[PDB]
Amino acid sequence: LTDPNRPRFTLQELRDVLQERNKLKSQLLVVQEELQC
Amino acid sequence: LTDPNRPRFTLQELRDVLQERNKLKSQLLVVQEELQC
Amino acid sequence: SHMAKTYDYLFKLLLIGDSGVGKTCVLFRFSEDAFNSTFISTIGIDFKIRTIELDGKRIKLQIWDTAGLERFRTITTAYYRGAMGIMLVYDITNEKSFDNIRNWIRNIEEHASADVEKMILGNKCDVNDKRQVSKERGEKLALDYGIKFMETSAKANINVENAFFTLARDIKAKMDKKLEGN
Amino acid sequence: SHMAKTYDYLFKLLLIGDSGVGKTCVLFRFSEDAFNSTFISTIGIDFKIRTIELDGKRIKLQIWDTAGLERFRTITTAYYRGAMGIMLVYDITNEKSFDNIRNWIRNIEEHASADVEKMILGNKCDVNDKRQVSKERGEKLALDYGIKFMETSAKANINVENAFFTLARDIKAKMDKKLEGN
Ligand SMILES: Nc1nc2c(ncn2[C@@H]2O[C@H](COP(=O)(O)OP(=O)(O)OP(=O)(O)O)[C@@H](O)[C@H]2O)c(=O)[nH]1
Ligand SMILES: Nc1nc2c(ncn2[C@@H]2O[C@H](COP(=O)(O)OP(=O)(O)OP(=O)(O)O)[C@@H](O)[C@H]2O)c(=O)[nH]1
Ligand SMILES: [Mg+2]
Ligand SMILES: [Mg+2]
Repeated sequence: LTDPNRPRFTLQELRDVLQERNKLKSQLLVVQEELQC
Repeated sequence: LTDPNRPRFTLQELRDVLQERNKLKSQLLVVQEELQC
Repeated sequence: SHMAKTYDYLFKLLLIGDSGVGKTCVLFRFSEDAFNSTFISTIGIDFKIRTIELDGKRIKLQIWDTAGLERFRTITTAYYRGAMGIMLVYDITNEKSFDNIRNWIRNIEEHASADVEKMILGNKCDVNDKRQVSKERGEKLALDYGIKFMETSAKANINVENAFFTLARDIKAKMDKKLEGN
Repeated sequence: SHMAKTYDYLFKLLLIGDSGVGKTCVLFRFSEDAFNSTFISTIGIDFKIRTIELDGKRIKLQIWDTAGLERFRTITTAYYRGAMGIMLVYDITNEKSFDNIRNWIRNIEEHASADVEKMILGNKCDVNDKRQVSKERGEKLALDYGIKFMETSAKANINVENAFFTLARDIKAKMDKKLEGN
């Protein structure tokens, strides 16, 4: 249990951060497109 | 092992997605501030 | 923010198939025109966006790239219901990844819309010396399922453009005949 | 992108202490002026940004909010080296979260800059009926360590503004005397 590949975090934990990562990337691409000024 | 709180993902897996989440949020706040036009 | 959109269509696409067949590399070739040889397996799901033109209309492609590894199955499942086209990717140098296509098909049948557009990609078709899946056999599989097939290479950049435009064109054509007939 | 910056200083702050003491809620009160009663424990780390004015200069505050739970310790560790000020937060209704402050202090001493600015927050100071840690005892702890202390409430909005500005003002004052003396 000194092993780097020990499973440690839950489905809920990873899926939450992923969903936020998607939401942020989506919002960033929108405000980047909003720059044709 | 039908348990929702079973540990499943590695440190590497979670920390990678978190670091990307931070990078995206950071970039989004920058391009949002870039909008004083 | 409710602002005027800069596309006329929005196509939600999904890449599925075993870990390591090259789903991410195929998408990064389509969206950045680059190829990295180092393996960075996909943690759960990611996406890329590209807007293309078809029949003079702006087609936004929101392309969802799933993890092939078993531990991400519940995570990737959530992304089937909304897809409009799906790339089923195998690795021509790996027979298992091709045998598993018919499991991926059953997965679609369980989770996606009944009428989703499907295509088979036999990827890494630049590695002739290690080929395990003949081109003829990929063709008969896809014929057995009445869906289109092609051999791709993200590295040599073979059929990547053609795969997405073809799938995009087939979604659009079926959608237009639905919209017109309503 | 190399563009002119809109701040004169950049202060990297860190909130640490046990899970559930209210670190996130204190930051969301500082950065959004809101309070949600439902518990959403922090997965690893998050951050918020607020720019304040001190002595007529623009101070960007990049405030890193760590998870208190043990399984995130390696993840939160990476964020100690860069911090310039650190909020050590306990819960006035929970004696353990206050006993654990001296472990959090030893954690700082192991991982942060030798001269990092530290402050103690006794949070939830709006829940008098459940208080376990007298105000006098939080004060003597912080006096024992020669650092500033205050009782905060993210819910009743008590001392949240004052905590960050004070820490910001103390970082700035020490930095200015360094920059001037160089
Ligand atoms: N020679 C060659 N190698 C490829 C090609 N496509 C992918 N690869 C290599 O195969 C490995 C796997 O490719 P990925 O795109 O990361 O695989 P994947 O399907 O996204 O895998 P998961 O995210 O784990 O499901 C990588 O090291 C690639 O460099 C290709 O067309 N030709
Ligand atoms: N009454 C009262 N409740 C508070 C206060 N601050 C936080 N809470 C409640 O306490 C619970 C824990 O607060 P969080 O801010 O999520 O705790 P945390 O320190 O960030 O916990 P971790 O992210 O797990 O380390 C939440 O349900 C809050 O609503 C406060 O000042 N007063
Ligand atoms: Mg991948
Ligand atoms: Mg928190």
